[PDB]
Amino acid sequence: NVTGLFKDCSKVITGLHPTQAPTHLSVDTKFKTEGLCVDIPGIPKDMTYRRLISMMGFKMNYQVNGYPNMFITREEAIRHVRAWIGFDVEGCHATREAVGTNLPLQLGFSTGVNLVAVPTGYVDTPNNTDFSRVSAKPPPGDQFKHLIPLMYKGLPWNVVRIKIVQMLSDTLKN
Amino acid sequence: AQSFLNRVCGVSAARLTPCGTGTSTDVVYRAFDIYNDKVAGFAKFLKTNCCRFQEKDEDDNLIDSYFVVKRHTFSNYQHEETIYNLLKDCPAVAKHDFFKFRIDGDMVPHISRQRLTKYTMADLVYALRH
Amino acid sequence: AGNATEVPANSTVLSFCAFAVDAAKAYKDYLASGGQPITNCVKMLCTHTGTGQAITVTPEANMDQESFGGASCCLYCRCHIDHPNPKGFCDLKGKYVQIPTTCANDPVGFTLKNTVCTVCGMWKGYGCSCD
Amino acid sequence: NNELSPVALRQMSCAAGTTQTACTDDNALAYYNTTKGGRFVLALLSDLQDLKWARFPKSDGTGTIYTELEPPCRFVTDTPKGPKVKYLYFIKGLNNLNRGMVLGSLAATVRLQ
Ligand SMILES: [Zn+2]
Ligand SMILES: [Zn+2]
Repeated sequence: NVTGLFKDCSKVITGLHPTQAPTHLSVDTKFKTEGLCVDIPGIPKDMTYRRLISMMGFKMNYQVNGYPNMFITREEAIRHVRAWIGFDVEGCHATREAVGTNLPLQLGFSTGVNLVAVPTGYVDTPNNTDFSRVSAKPPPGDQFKHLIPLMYKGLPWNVVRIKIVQMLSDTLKN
Repeated sequence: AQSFLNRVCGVSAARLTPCGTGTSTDVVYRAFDIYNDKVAGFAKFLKTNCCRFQEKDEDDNLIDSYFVVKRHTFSNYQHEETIYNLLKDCPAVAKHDFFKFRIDGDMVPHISRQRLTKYTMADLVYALRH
Repeated sequence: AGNATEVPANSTVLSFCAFAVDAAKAYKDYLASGGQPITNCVKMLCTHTGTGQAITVTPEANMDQESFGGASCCLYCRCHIDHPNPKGFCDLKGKYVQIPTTCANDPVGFTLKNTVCTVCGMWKGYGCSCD
Repeated sequence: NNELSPVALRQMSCAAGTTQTACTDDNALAYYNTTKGGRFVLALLSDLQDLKWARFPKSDGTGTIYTELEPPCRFVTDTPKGPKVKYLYFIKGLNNLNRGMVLGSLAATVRLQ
């Protein structure tokens, strides 16, 4: 069983020289001979690969008291009004270089707001990940034709989070 | 102008000579086989979404080969791309080349079909049946 | 599309290191927070001959220890998260890591708690002539 | 320069199975075109490993058709819990035209792996 969590998103299928893959699955079948990996001087390592990576399949529910478990159960969210505010986002997938990832484009809440933003994502790089901006298109569904004029006019993340936390800091500050 | 004309001579046989106009398209009277949803037939339209370059020859004689560069939608630019990128093998495919170029402040895409032929099988079959 | 990657069984684990901003003390509290380890580190193979320097281009190992990969040994990069590295990523991405037999259960806490000594190039204490 | 066909091919659910009698009344997904001759049927979509026959009431509901199926085409759709295997049977001896327009409408509807 494999994950869409951290599932690679670019179409390139050439496995990583496992010195550039942080998991025992992202190694090409050139190193796995009877469940073990053997160093190969027959080919040097690679430095040319820029792939976005999926960010799904989380299911966050550790168990400690040093953090309070963010998700509140049935009552602990019914009891506490003067906090209810919506949360929903619309997304899309990339075109040429890659596809298979979900990324936000417009964010709506209870406040009569719908924020625009250009898509960006964690591209994998031989040193770490970079936070790169990639071509975007909505899903091919025709009911997403309303989503056409949103990809070429969005916003990056910094200004967006400033404005969002500030919508917070004047609407929910009360 | 030339940097363009240069920049679409890509890497090969830089002997070009735009029998077009400048950096504008062309107007050709060509006999298509067409069938959208509304029109249909085997008929001779006036087509114009193309810039057309006649590749010349050493000794600077003309020579039957062409670079036909078309300009259309970004989205469609991608489709054509990913397709071409799937299929750049079976030799019956004219070797395309994509790029993005600027006209004014406009980053217009461009596809460059390389070494074709002034006519097409259409003009043959048509102007032999009719 | 792309290529599969993580085990769903350690999803929760990486989840705690995906959304964390103090992820180091976080994941050490996780190693000590009712769980079993990140059961996916690349398992290398060598003749176990050479010095003890793990950070090596081609496995440079001892008879006791055992080698995993170089990259698959930093959770800061194992989770694609941001780094507090000054400029601006993690070093061990590209080499190998030969950990001595005891502490070689998980190399994340190893790479974060220990760090190579400039004198013998080994992990500080496993072993060293450092006075 | 010559676009093919903007579509209108509907999709229903009905009956298919492995033999003439094995066809349970609800397990298959018909893709079809109601032409001059009733809801004229084109292709089958399923999740089962194999279905070599299908059964559908007529134009007015006289009898049940005994339309066999193709060695199904293999592919995987996506459902919120990962990939999901699916097969695309065709009604045998169906030329390239309707195979093509069916693939068109279908791959349009369902995004694969
Ligand atoms: Zn790191
Ligand atoms: Zn030392």
